[PDB]
Amino acid sequence: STGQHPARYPGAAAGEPTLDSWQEPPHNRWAFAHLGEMVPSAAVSRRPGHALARLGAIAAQLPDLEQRLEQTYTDAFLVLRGTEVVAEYYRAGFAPDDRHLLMAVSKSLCGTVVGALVDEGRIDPAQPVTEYVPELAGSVYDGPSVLQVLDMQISIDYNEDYVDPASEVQTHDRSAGWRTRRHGDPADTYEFLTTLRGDGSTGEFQYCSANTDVLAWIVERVTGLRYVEALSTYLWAKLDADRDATITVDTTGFGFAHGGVSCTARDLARVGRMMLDGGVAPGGRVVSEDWVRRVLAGGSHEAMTDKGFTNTFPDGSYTRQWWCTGNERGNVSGIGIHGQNLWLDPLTDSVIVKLSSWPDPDTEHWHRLQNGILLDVSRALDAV
Amino acid sequence: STGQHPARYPGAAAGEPTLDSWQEPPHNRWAFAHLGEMVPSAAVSRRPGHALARLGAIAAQLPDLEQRLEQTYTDAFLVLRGTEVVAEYYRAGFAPDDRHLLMAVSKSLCGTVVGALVDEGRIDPAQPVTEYVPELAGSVYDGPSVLQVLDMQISIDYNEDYVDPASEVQTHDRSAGWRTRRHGDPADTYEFLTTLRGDGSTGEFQYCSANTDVLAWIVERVTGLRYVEALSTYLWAKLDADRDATITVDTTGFGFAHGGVSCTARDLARVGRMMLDGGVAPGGRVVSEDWVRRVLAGGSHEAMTDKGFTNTFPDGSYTRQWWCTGNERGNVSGIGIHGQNLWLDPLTDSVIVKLSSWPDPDTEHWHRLQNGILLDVSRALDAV
Ligand SMILES: NCCCCCC(=O)NCCCCCC(=O)O
Ligand SMILES: NCCCCCC(=O)NCCCCCC(=O)O
Repeated sequence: STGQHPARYPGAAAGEPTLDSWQEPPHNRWAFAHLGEMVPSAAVSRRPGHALARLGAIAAQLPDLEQRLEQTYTDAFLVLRGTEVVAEYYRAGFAPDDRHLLMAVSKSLCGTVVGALVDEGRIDPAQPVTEYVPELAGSVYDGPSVLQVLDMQISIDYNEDYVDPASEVQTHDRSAGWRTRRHGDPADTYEFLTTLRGDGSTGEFQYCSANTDVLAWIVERVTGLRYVEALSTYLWAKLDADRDATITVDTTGFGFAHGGVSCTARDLARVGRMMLDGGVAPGGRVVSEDWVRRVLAGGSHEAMTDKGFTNTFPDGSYTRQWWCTGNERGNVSGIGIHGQNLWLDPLTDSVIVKLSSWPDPDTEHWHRLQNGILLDVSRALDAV
Repeated sequence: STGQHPARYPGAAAGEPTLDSWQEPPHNRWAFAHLGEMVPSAAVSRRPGHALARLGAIAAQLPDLEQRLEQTYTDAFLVLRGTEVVAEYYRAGFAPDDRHLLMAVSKSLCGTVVGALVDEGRIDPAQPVTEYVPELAGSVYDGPSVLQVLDMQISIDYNEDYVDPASEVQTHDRSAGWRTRRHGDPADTYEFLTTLRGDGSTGEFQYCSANTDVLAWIVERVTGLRYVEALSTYLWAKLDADRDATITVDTTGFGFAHGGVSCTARDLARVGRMMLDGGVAPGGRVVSEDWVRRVLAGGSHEAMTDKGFTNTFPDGSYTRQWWCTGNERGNVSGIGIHGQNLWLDPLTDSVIVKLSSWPDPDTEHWHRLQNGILLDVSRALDAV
């Protein structure tokens, strides 16, 4: 068993409603107001064709920028310098206020929610995961600290290969509803997480999407809130965002914390703005000054043995669900597959959002092109 | 085979993407911007507990109105007199701008889209269904006219019982994704519709949710648009609505035309306002003056043999996806199970929206209470 989880609505039994019960009372009062949480749904537009390019301020220094964005399958691109939007691009068919899947940029949002609860003293990163989720006893998460989950420094038998049909990634997807279930698959994300094992070693970076969903589970046990609601209460509702974000949910209503958030480019930039403002957003403080400082400082370099990342960023590292380049600019970024970045450039007090749809999830080729763009744009923002 | 359907996105193969392919190219460019269409998803609120009652203008004549609304499981209630909102109620936990499932009030919206295409001369109600959907040859829809579909005057072997697990209603739900699929179930709504049979007789009213989805299929074949888009282009985008509506979609992306729309109470009222304005909305004419006049006029009374409806409304009838009371006020209404009404009161130039969640889909008890409220409120709007 996976223990207590936040009810889908006040008074709801465990796991209720399901696809087969949502039309029945008492579930239907909630379900009729939230049907998209149960059944795939399309927007019927209240508004009655070509790319929008407003690169302007940086166009002079990067003349071929629009072409470079096209070549990296860019859907939305936005540069926020200070509080000002100084450059924007949206592909044909994607409106400025359309939402876009963040993939693992979602992880950086989850880490922020954890940080908020650390600031409140409700989570101690030094404590073992099992202090908050006892039901993870007997799994690979039995022993490691919350900080080791945050920093992805737990050795886990989990093949994070996004194209291999046999990988734990796909089983993770099937358990959560991103792919069609197979017979024998775990019923939900919580159950899947408890099946994970490892050799017990810690301290070396291993990127594993399961870690973030464990963080979200901790958030739920500490707050009593559905992760969906915690993500709003501790982060999204303080941003003065233009639109709600969305997050996919599994059959229990658990948000897909490691990859399932969608939002507008402009609103995602507000998360970066909060980070460069020492953790404060328009609606109040989100995380502590110290938390932000530790993110910008980076993780242990020696833990970072991912040759892929360090080939580009030799002094790079990872901490608290952020990638840290360790480059001369101190760039830090949320990253999601197929070309999602929430990229911070503290030197120029700027945030770069790039949301894309590369044909491939993760190759050296696409990252070389993408990082070239983000670095060039960052440098174009320097005083001259 | 069910023939040509509108692609989910430009250039998409038939049936693409599926839950298992949406992360792959070329699907992922579309899917990353529309993930809610593929995977159940929750809103993450951008906004940081008790019922809102603003009945006022009619409160004096109906002192116990709020209690009566509570007793009928009212979630949202709104009265539009002319262009003015003169009364509103929202239960605790439901915000004024929250969306609510319409159930079969959705049918009246679909009929409106059909009406728009009739006004354009792209649909002739006198023509057989098979003029537009040849693939329905061999089914119960082989022979009947489009108007007979619109008026629900086709005898069909289809048990429209919402609680019986053996009914065609539930098979319809399973085919479309409202309930969990069983082995052997049709793959999508189109396939399900082609399995329907009847004795061949027409002319008598038989309420059948399949009829509306056949209408939506016709809309798609005539326009080349996904029903989701047609519902926007021909109706929703002309309303000057506050919010998008939503509609659930099946695995091909086909909107659940007969019951799956959700919208705000205020925006639903704009549909009623359009009907009482002779078919014109802020964004342009939606349907012809003649179409609206025929809706208000009613269908054939002799076709209406539903003892349930006629017990309350002896001179009642049904036409073009609207229920016509035939009462002394000429009231007409969209109706959906569990207490949804888009109720028109032409005498007072008023629209009443009531969106509810009765524990039961359809009983004499709930309809007696609900109709009592709608009639009392209508009469309270009369000059005195
Ligand atoms: N389970 C569905 C996919 C989950 C999202 C995975 C994701 O977005 N991963 C990002 C990996 C970034 C790697 C960056 C690098 O190595 O340089
Ligand atoms: N397939 C899922 C449910 C489809 C919605 C059915 C629905 O809303 N039906 C309305 C029936 C109204 C009957 C009114 C009366 O008889 O007075």
